[PDB]
Amino acid sequence: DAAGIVPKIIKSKAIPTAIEFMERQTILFAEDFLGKKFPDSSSNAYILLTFDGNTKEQVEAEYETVANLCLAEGAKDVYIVDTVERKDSVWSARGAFLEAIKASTTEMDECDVVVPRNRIAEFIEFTHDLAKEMDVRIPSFGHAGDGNLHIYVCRDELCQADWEAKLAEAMDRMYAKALTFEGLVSGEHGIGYAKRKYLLNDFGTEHLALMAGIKQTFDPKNLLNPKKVCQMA
Amino acid sequence: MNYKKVEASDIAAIKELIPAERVFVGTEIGEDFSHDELGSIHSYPEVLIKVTSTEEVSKIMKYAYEHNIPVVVRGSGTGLVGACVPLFGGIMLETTLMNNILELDTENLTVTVEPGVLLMELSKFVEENDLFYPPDPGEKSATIAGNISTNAGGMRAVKYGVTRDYVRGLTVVLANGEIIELGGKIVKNSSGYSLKDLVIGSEGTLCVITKAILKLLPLPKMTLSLLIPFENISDAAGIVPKIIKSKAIPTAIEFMERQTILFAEDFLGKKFPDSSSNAYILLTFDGNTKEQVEAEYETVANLCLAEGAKDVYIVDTVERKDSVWSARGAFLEAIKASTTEMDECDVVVPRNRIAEFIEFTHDLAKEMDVRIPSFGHAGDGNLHIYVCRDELCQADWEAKLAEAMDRMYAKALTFEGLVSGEHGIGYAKRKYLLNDFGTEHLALMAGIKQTFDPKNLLNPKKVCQMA
Amino acid sequence: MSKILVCIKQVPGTSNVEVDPETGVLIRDGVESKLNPYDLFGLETAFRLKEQLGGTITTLSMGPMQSKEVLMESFYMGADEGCLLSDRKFGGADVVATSYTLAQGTKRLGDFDLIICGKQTTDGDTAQVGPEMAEFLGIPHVTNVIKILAADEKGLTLQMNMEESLEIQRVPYPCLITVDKDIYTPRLPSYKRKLDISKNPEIKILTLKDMYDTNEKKYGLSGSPTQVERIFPPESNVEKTSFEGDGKVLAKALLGILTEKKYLG
Amino acid sequence: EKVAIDKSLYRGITVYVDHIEGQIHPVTFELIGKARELAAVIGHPVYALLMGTNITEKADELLKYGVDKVFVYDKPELKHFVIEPYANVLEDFIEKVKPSSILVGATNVGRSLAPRVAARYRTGLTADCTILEMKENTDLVQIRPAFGGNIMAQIVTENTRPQFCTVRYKVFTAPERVNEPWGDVEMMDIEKAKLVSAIEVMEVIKKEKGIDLSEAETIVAVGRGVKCEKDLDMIHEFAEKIGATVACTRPGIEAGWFDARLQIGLSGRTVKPKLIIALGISGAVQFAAGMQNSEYIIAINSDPKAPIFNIAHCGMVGDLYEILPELLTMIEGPENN
Ligand SMILES: Cc1cc2nc3c(=O)[nH]c(=O)nc-3n(C[C@H](O)[C@H](O)[C@H](O)COP(=O)(O)OP(=O)(O)OC[C@H]3O[C@@H](n4cnc5c(N)ncnc54)[C@H](O)[C@@H]3O)c2cc1C
Ligand SMILES: Cc1cc2nc3c(=O)[nH]c(=O)nc-3n(C[C@H](O)[C@H](O)[C@H](O)COP(=O)(O)OP(=O)(O)OC[C@H]3O[C@@H](n4cnc5c(N)ncnc54)[C@H](O)[C@@H]3O)c2cc1C
Ligand SMILES: Cc1cc2nc3c(=O)[nH]c(=O)nc-3n(C[C@H](O)[C@H](O)[C@H](O)COP(=O)(O)OP(=O)(O)OC[C@H]3O[C@@H](n4cnc5c(N)ncnc54)[C@H](O)[C@@H]3O)c2cc1C
Ligand SMILES: [Fe+3]
Repeated sequence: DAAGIVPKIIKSKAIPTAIEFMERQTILFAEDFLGKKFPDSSSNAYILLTFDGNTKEQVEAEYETVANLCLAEGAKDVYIVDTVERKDSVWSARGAFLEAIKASTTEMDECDVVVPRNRIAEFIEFTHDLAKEMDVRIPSFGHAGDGNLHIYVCRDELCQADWEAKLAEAMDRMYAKALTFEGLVSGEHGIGYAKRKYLLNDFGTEHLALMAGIKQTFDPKNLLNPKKVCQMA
Repeated sequence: MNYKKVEASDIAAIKELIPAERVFVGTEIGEDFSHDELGSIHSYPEVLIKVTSTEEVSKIMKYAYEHNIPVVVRGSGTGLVGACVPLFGGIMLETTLMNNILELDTENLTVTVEPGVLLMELSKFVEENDLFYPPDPGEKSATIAGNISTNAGGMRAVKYGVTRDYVRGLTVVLANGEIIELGGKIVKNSSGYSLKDLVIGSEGTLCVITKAILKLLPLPKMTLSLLIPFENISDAAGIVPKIIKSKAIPTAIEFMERQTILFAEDFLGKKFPDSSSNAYILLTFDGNTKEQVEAEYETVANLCLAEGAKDVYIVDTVERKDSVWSARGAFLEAIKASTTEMDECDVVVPRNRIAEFIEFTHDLAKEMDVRIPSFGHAGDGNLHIYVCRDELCQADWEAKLAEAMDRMYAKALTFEGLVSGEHGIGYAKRKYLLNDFGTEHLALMAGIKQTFDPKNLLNPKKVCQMA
Repeated sequence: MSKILVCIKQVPGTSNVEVDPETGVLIRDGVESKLNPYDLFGLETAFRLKEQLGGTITTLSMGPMQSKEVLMESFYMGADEGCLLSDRKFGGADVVATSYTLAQGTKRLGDFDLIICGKQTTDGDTAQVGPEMAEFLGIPHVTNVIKILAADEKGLTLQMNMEESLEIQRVPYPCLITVDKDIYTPRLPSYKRKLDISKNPEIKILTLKDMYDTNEKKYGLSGSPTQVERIFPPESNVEKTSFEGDGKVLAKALLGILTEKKYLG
Repeated sequence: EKVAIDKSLYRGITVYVDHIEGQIHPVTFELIGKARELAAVIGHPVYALLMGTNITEKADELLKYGVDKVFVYDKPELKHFVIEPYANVLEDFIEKVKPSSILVGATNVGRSLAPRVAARYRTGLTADCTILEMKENTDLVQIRPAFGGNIMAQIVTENTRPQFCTVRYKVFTAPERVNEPWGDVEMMDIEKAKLVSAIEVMEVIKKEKGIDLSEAETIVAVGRGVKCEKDLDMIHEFAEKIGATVACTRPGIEAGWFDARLQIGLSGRTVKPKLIIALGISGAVQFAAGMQNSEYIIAINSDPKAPIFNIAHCGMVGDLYEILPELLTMIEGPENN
């Protein structure tokens, strides 16, 4: 229900500055890290919007358009976050999602797949079925307005041989599912050295031969950052 | 170099891949396929093929790569720089039969189009569904993949941008026949090199676009225009940084001087609503309610009256909008009707250097005794400049056109601008790209075309090729 | 010359209109009402005469209190003063009752050397309020003026067009004129004039109590000889017909169509 | 309640004869055939009002269409149309004969004279009607387009007489001429004080300018199917038979045959005429975008697979070089044999 309201929000011509989804299990990490409760966690999923403008009446026409639209489409409530102290009570929780996940685990490895926006909810529900099956913790959040999902696989208390077997299986199945959803490997962070194999699975060998021939044009002696992105994929 | 002429055995092998009613050879080509709207160069292809599918394009590119035949893709033949003209006369792929709009995704706000959907019928289709395709080139009969290949921009680029900002994905066919999908219905992209952004602006020299996914916006309901007279073009161009910094961003910002308006009055037969001034700024605001449009234009109109505008005229009615915008929309045809022939320059400059370049063309017109009318978009720096032949003889016109074009492209080089901002390089503007960018800059462009097309078959001697 | 009256009307902002099959009332999309474009040529004709003769320009309108917006809109184009004719007893009027209350409001506002009505409205399209208004005033009138050749301080030299001729007339003051489409290009409403006070004028409203004939049998629906019985969309049909067989087999079919549409060719 | 009138006092249907110094407009003969149809429903006669200076010999031309009485006012001050002698005579005609209905044309004279006399009697008047239906209790039912033609309106005038109505040209048909004419002319008179006028006419100049394409309602458009420039003389004589403005495609501009203001399309004029005749034009998307909103499109093209036939209301497949000079001989045939 949270990911489905985003096409109706944008088509109402009141474009938010930020559209964030956060589930309850990710919020419970930030409550233990910051030491402060979230202002309302009586629900399982949340949409955190942001509107900007130049006058108070222009922002008021923007947010009352979406708040009337959300309440008519199955939202439990709409909470107004208007003051500096209220914004710092909600956005310091969102700003500490990454540090709260790191504080709760021994080590982690991450994933920043972008999917089509109508496939956000199917991918988030897929990581819940994958975490329940592989018995690993997979907390996730992301930006509901563009399809980028920040997904973290935690090692918790796994032994070193069992962690590299479960990390490889959880990462391979999530990058193959985003391939089936017609998304890409990375939408923010890039390919670099770590995601070279998943770029060779998504794009063909003819697609990566065009990338390698372009680096041969700019850098024929192969000196500028070798074996990265489109190299030894 | 090494180009095989199309013989009768190549006609039979092509007609096995394509139905013979979409293959044209020899006298059934037509004079319209030998040129585009540049008009200087004329060159017939040997085969004209009207393709209908991606797999039909890939079978032709597999044949031409095997048999070493050059290929030029053509849309509506609308571009102004000679980019779709087959100088070596091989295969001409023609895409106006692929005019199907494949899918309208209302969840992702995307539309999937075939190459050959016209801009007039795409923008009509999405606005029936309360959606909006923001790039507006001046000719609406252009192919969408022709707008992608030329990076075609227009009036709304000050607020919305150009065709590059709205291409989400492409299905391209390389010169050897390989089919490549480039983007998708995603919004964020950081996976590898942006090969999609190389195809945008490549003018058919790298690959053949066979599908496009375009980003759409929700359609604004209201629209209001403002007409602001000024004393000269220096006062008119100088108000544009103050307008944008007042956070009331106009949809279109157009400057027009009085000399260009006098052409449109003679062409249309109707006078302009107020031509007691020498320069004008024609704004446009859009929005969803009448009250937030009224807050937008009254911000700029209270602003513009404080820095030396003679007046601010409200253009709020469909009859008043047609009285002002049909004059601006007929600037190009009024200049064509006043001369024997002309040539077009579309330099983009920095936005603070618009007024010095327009005043430079006035000093150049008096010095060379040619008529140089000009207009353009004051919100982005693109100037549409025309050197009119009038009554010069053919020897004196070619010497005066070459001098007036060389001094205007050298002055835009000094102003740290580029050769073209809208129309592209093609065949006509190749030597000015070699003057602006160095030989090392064009060796990078020629080495990229060698990567996509090592046999040099997809559109030879265009953009970077032999600059 | 000097005193000039301009009759302007507020119309629907667009004429794209369809009726509900059993409401009987117009399916108007919205109410972003405007001044009609045919009266912009009547306002612009007064502005060229004021720049030549130096008098004043009065605008006159008949309708509700919402029609005060087109009186303020004519002020931004350069009108000097305005007058609304808002009353509940004036509504439901046809041409005969509209041109009577416009002529009664003219006699209340004093004498004018020239009354400039537009060619037609965009909702009624009857194009006959102007000639009926000059009958109640008793002044001469000239319709369909495309050109003003002379603008003497006693009278005008006009160019009235027909379908195929150009009549040139010399009409003296006081008189009514009806200009048609594209006599001049109308000037745009200035925002600098909008910021004067709100505008200097202050519209003077008139009711049935202010008229010199204060009897409601001649105004509104009571003084209307006509009335609408029903309004319905026009029945139009597109028929694609083909004709083959060359020679004069097609030429008899083309002459059979051109004579059925009365072109006689 | 409302006071009633006796409609038995007002009988007869008068057609005001429109003319320019004797030469009768063709809208008069179409109204005679409509008045003879409408007055046969009620049994009333059909009258004709005649105003001019030297036109009393043009009166029995009205008698050859079935008009019962031709009232002729033939004073010397009625040469050009000035409103005060014309409205005083038409008011004098109503005071004597008392017709029940007066049908005038939708010409600029009839759209000016009829409201001046309808306001003088405070009677109803409907504008540029297309359908006229007579009720047997002597009530004319006038159907007219409004809102620029977007709706039609049914108007009735139940109390006041004579009910005026202006009728649009070339909607009704002229009747066949009678072999024997019946009826009479009636020479009428009026005092000279009613025929003075403040307006005085300088001159009546013929329109000698070529109309712009966006104002034209009939257009003959030529294309690349016309081979040489001297073939346009066969087309220019055809377009003046129907009164059409000659336009062209962009190949016509590149050959220099026409002015650039005569080009139809996106690079030229967007037109909406009542009738467009495309001669040798394939319906390309740049030409067809400027003329697709025409109300009637006739296309003459040799190729039956041309895209002009997808929008043409009448698609004729054949060569124009054999049709149009043979049709121009069919123009002199039924007209002058
Ligand atoms: C009156 C007029 C006004 C104009 N106004 C503007 C304007 O405001 N802004 C502006 O930017 N441009 C303008 N243009 C020119 C503009 O470039 C063209 O209108 C359009 O971009 C070219 O599209 P086309 O379909 O006409 O292409 P073509 O000329 O047929 O093709 C242009 C280029 O695209 C290539 N191409 C076409 N289709 C494909 C494909 N499927 N795959 C690969 N390459 C392909 C061709 O090979 C050639 O390189 C104007 C032109 C005219 C005549
Ligand atoms: C669908 C429809 C059909 C109608 N048919 C008829 C009909 O057949 N006969 C009839 O007598 N009435 C008819 N009416 C009534 C009448 O036309 C209008 O209701 C109203 O009187 C407006 O006049 P107009 O549009 O005819 O003005 P027009 O005669 O079309 O306009 C002429 C000029 O008069 C001036 N003017 C007109 N109205 C006003 C006004 N209210 N205030 C100020 N200036 C004004 C303007 O300068 C205008 O340009 C009809 C109304 C409707 C809605
Ligand atoms: C950017 C751009 C803008 C353009 N804008 C415009 C514009 O605004 N307006 C415009 O008109 N064009 C415009 N064009 C040109 C447009 O392509 C033309 O419509 C087209 O190319 C030529 O039109 P045509 O039908 O006259 O020529 P053709 O298509 O060559 O005409 C030949 C047709 O006539 C038929 N024919 C031939 N001989 C005969 C005969 N004897 N009898 C009967 N039929 C015959 C043939 O069967 C065929 O259908 C534009 C082009 C471009 C590139
Ligand atoms: Fe431009």
